[PDB]
Amino acid sequence: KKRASGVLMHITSLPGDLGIGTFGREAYAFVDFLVETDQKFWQILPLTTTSFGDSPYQSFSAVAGNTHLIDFDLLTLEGFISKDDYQNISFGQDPEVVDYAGLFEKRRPVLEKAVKNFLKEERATRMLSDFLQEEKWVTDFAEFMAIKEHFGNKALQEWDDKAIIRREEEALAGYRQKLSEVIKYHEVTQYFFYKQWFELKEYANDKGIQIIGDMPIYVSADSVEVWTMPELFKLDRDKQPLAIAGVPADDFSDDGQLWGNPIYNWDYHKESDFDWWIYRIQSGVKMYDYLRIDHFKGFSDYWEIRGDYQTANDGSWQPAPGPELFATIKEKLGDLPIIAENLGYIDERAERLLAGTGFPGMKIMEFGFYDTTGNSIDIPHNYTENTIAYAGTHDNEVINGWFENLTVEQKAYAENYMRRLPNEPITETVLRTLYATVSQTTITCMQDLLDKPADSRMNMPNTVGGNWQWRMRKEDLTENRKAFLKEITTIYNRGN
Ligand SMILES: C[C@H]1O[C@H](O[C@H]2[C@H](O)[C@@H](O)[C@@H](O)O[C@@H]2CO)[C@H](O)[C@@H](O)[C@@H]1N[C@H]1C=C(CO)[C@@H](O)[C@H](O)[C@H]1O
Ligand SMILES: C[C@H]1O[C@H](O[C@H]2[C@H](O)[C@@H](O)CO[C@@H]2CO)[C@H](O)[C@@H](O)[C@@H]1N[C@H]1C=C(CO)[C@@H](O)[C@H](O)[C@H]1O
Repeated sequence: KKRASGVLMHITSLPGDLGIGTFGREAYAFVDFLVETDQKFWQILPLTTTSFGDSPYQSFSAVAGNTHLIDFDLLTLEGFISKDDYQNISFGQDPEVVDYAGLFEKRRPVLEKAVKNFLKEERATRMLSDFLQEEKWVTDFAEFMAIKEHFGNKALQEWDDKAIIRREEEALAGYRQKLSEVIKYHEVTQYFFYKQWFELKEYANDKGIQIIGDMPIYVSADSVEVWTMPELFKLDRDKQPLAIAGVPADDFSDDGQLWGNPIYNWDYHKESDFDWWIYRIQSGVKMYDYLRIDHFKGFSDYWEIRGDYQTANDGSWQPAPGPELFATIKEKLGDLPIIAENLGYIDERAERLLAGTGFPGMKIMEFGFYDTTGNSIDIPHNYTENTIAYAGTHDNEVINGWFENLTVEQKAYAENYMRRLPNEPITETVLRTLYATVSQTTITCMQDLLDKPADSRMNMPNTVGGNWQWRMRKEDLTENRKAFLKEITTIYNRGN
C-alpha cells in the first residue's frame, strides 16, 4: 500500500493579524508549503464551535462552524466589509498565543457589519436559502445561539423560560419572531464559514493535499442536539445530564479525566437504526477527505460518571453497540476513509471493533519508550502498515517536552534505540525514526518540525488553563525546516 505523510496543525495555529488562524491567505500558503515538501495530508482539529475553555470537543453543535476562523480579508475582497473595519483592532498581545478571552468580543461588530451588507445584496436571500437546503441543520442551531445570547450566554440547562427549554411550539414561534434578526445573523455566519472552508478544501484537493478532519465522539450538554433531540441522551425533564462522560485513572497518573459531556442512550440509537450517527459520518466524509473518529474506545465501552460525583473515578464501564453501528455505516454508506483513534483502555472488545472495521488505528511513539524492555506496543518495531503513526498528538507533550521528563536511563535508552547523532536536536532524531516505520502514514506535529519548547503543547488533558493557544510565527518556517521535512519524506519513501 502507498506510503505517505502529513502535518498536524489546526487552523487556529496559522499566523495572521486577526489574533487567530483563519481560512485566509496563510491557509493557502500552508497548502503551498505542504506541496513544496511533497506531503499528502493536513490533519486539523475539529472545526466546531467552542465554549469557555476553548475546547472544540465540547461544542454547541456537532456540525456548526467555529466562527472565529472566518477571514476578514476574504470578506473584504467580497464587497461586504472594508478594512478600515478591522485594521488595527488588535486581537491579542503575543503573536504565538491566542487570546480567546474577548476575541469573540472583538469579532462581533465586524461579522455583524458583513452580515448586514451581505443581506442587502439583491441575490442575497436566494444564495442563503440555496445554502440552507444543503445544510438543513443550520436554522435551528441559529435559533439555539440566538436564545443563548438572549439569556446572556447562559447554558441551556440554566435558561429562565422552561417552556423554551423543552421547545413548546407556542414559545418557539414567539422566540423565532421576537429574535428573527439575530437568528439570520448566525445563519449567515454559517454560510460564510462553509463558503470559505470549501474554497480552502478545494484548493487543497486540487493540489493533491488531503484533509484529515476530527469528529468529537461527544457533544457538550450545552448543545442544539440536547435541545432538539434529547432522546439521544440520558437526561431528565429539565434536560440535565443523568451521567457525564470521562475516563478513569490509568497507571501513569492517578486521578483520571472528567469531561462533562452528556452520555448516549445507546439503546435509542440501536432502535433508531443509528440515524443520527449515519448523518454525522455522512457530513464528516463531505466535510473532509479522511475522517478521524476521536475516542474509538467509546464505541466498545465508555466510562460513565454518575451525578453526585466527587472525582471521575466514580463511574463504570458501560457497553456501547459498536459492531452494529459500524455494520450499519458500512451497509448504508459504503466503506469510508475513517481512521480510528484507539488510544487507552484497550481490551479485546476494542481490538475486535478495529479488526471488524479494517480502519487504521493509531501509534503514539511517545508512549513507547517508558518501558526500556522494548515491549511497549507503541515502540516502532511493533507497528504494522495499517496504522497512522504520530510522534505525539495534540494531547501529548511536544517532543522537546516529552524528552525532559524521562528517566535518564529512559533517555539513554531512547538515544540508543533511535541512533541520535551527537550535536543533533532530538526532534529531528525522533522524526527520522517515526518516518522510518512501516506505517502507511506518519504525521508530524508542526510544533516539533520547528523544534518548539514545552510551552507549545496544544492540549494538556484534564485542565482548563492555557490550552489551544499555540500559534506559529511565519518567521519560524525557515527554508531549513522545510528542507528537513522534504528530506525525511524522500529518504523514507513517502512522497506526494
Ligand atoms: C492517550 C492515553 O494515554 C494513557 O493511557 C494508556 C495508553 O494510551 C496505552 O496505549 C498504554 O500505554 O497504557 C497507558 C496508561 O498509562 C492515559 O491513561 C489515557 O487516559 C490516555 N487516553 C485518554 C486521552 C484521550 C485524548 O485523545 C482520549 O483519546 C483517550 O480516549 C482517553 O482514554
Ligand atoms: C471537552 C474536553 O476535551 C478534551 O477531551 C477530549 C480529548 O482531548 C479528545 O482527544 C477526545 O475527546 C475528548 C472529549 O470528547 C479535554 O482533555 C478535556 O479536558 C475537555 N473538558 C474540559 C472542559 C470542561 C468544561 O466544563 C470541564 O468540565 C472538563 O473537566 C475539562 O477537562
